[PDB]
Amino acid sequence: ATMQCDVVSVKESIYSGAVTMLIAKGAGGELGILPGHAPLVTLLQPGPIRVLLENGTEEIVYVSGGVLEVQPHVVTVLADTAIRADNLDEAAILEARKNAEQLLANQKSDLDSAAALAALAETAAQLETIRKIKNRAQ
Amino acid sequence: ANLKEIRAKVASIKSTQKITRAMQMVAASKMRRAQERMAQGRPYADNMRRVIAHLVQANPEYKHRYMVDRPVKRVGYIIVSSDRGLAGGLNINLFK
Amino acid sequence: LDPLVVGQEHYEIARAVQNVLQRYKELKDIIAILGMDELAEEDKLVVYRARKIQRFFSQPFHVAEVFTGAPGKLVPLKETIRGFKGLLAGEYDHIPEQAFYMVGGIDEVIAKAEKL
Repeated sequence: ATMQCDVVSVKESIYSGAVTMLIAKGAGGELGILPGHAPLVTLLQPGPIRVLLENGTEEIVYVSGGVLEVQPHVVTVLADTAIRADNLDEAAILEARKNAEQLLANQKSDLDSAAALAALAETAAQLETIRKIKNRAQ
Repeated sequence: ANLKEIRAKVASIKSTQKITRAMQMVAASKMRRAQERMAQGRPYADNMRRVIAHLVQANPEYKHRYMVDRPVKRVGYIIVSSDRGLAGGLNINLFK
Repeated sequence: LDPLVVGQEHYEIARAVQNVLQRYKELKDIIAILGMDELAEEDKLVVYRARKIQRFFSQPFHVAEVFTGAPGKLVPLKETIRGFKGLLAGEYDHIPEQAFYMVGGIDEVIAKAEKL
């Protein structure tokens, strides 16, 4: 059969589903994983991971650091940093979202100060000359 | 008197009001996005505490420097604040 | 009101307190729009100083007892100037504002604050 595999990072998960084969680079031994396997834990090399479904296809995820826990029915990786990817060449892709969120971080200021600080600055600016001439009879 | 300037001041204030309304709506969207963002971090810590507990219950023979407590001489403190203000007095009461 | 008449010290203190009140008066509008916390710390000091000054100006009078009942105060100028120098020295920036209201001298302010 197959068994649940959960590719989770601190920010979020990456992949989930029930699978029957896995390839992983442990701190020590390289490991192949199959459902029902004896429970095990170990540290993982910062390399790519291959996981094989029963549909004749095998996924790839590129991981940098992290730990692997396995149970005979659930397996997961706590990813230091992982990306659904074939190779570190896909680093050209993670920076895309990185700079996207960077641009958003620029945008939040580019609006916040520009909108709030400015308009609110002109608001109370010249009001005094009005409040002083309220009861003017001439 | 210069009444037209007064009317202009009124119009500027109206515009500022609409801009504040936009501020509020954008803040609401950001609130919902971040509120979503919180929940995604659960399973990591959940499973990881689970396995750490499994470890310590499997190995109570020793402890970790982060598991131990000796008398305190000095402390370190970590505070998180915005890059820009205007968001209530969260920094204020935090500092207090 | 020149230092050549009231004495240099008196003129200096008067100028200083006047400038503080002036500053606060300009500042007063912004807090109507923004929170007072959005101001610099010195600004908050200024606000509190001026407000307590205002409180201190309230002087009971021996005619006003008909309205309320309390006796008046004939404060000698020396006590006034000493109290204001100490206030603008900030020696009392830990005192509730109400300790300054409708009181006599600075000593009475301290007595009130302790009675608080």
